[PDB]
Amino acid sequence: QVTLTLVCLAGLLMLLTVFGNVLVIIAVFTSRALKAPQNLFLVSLASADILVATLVIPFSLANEVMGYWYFGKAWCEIYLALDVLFCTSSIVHLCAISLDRYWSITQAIEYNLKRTPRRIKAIIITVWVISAVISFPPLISIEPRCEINDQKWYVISSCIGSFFAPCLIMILVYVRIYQIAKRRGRQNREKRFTFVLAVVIGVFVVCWFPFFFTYTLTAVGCSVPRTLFKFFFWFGYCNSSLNPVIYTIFNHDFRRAFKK
Amino acid sequence: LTCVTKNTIFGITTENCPAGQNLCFKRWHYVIPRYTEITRGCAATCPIPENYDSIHCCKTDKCNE
Repeated sequence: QVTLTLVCLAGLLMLLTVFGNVLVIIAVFTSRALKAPQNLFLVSLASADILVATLVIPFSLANEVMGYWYFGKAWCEIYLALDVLFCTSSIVHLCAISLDRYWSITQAIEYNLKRTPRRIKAIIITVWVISAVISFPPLISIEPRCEINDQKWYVISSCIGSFFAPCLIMILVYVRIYQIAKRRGRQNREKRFTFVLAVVIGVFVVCWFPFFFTYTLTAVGCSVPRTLFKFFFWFGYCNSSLNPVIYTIFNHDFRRAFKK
Repeated sequence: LTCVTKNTIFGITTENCPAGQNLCFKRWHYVIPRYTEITRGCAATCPIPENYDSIHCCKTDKCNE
C-alpha cells in the first residue's frame, strides 16, 4: 500500500508540474502584457526546463518503488547526466536573468535601442550551453543498479558548479543592484517582474538548499538519515511544481491569462 | 585488521580494531541514484546484508580500501 501511495503522490506531482508549466508557457506566448515584453522569454524557458524535468521524476520514482535499476547502464548514465543538467540549467537561468538585469541597469547611461529579442535569445542559447558544459565533463571524467563511480570528488564539483557558485554570483549581482538603486507613486511592470523573480529565487534557494547542503556533508564525511535525505532530494522536484504557483499568485495578469 | 575506516575528502584514515573482530567489511547501502553510502569497518567474520545491499567481506589486511 505504501508503493501505491508513493506512486500516486509522485504522479500528482508530475501532473501539477506539467499543467502549471504548460499554462505558464501558453500565457507567456499569448496575451499582450506577456507576449509583447521580451523578458518573459526567460520565464517561458524556465517553465519549459521544469516541464521537461518530468522525464527524471518518474525514473527516480521507479527506482524507489522497485529498489533496483531497470533501464540499463547507458540509460543510467544518460539519466544521471540529464538529471544534473536540469537543476543546473534552472539555477544558471536564474543567474543569467539576474546578470541581464544588472547589465541593463548599468547600460541605460550609454543609451540602447530595441534590440532586446536578439540579446534575450543569445542569453537563452548561452545559458543552456553553459549548463551542459559545466555538468557533462565532470560526469564523463568520472544484479543491476544505477550507480556513481565516485572518488568523493564528483560530489564537491557538482555542488559547487550547480548550487554554491551561482548562489554567490547572484548574491553579488543583487548586492550591486541594490547599491546602484540606493545611489539613484505606483508600481511598474519591471518592478513586478523583478519582485516575482526575487520570490522565485528565494523559493528555489530554500527548496534546493537542504539537499545540496547534506550532499556536501556526505562528501565531507558526515552520515545522513536516509528518509530525511530522500525527502530533501524530492523536495526540489516539489519546487519544480511550486514555481508556477509563485507566478500565478504574485502577478495578476498571469492569473488573468490562466483563467482565460 | 589495520584497514580503512574513514575514506572521504580531507584524508583517508586506516586503523586497526580489537581482537575478535579482525576481518574487514565494506557495506554499500544505496540511498538514491546519486548517493551510494559506504560503511567500512571490522567484524568477526562479516555481517549480514539486510535490505539486499552489497557488502564485500575481507579476511586479509587492507582489503576494503
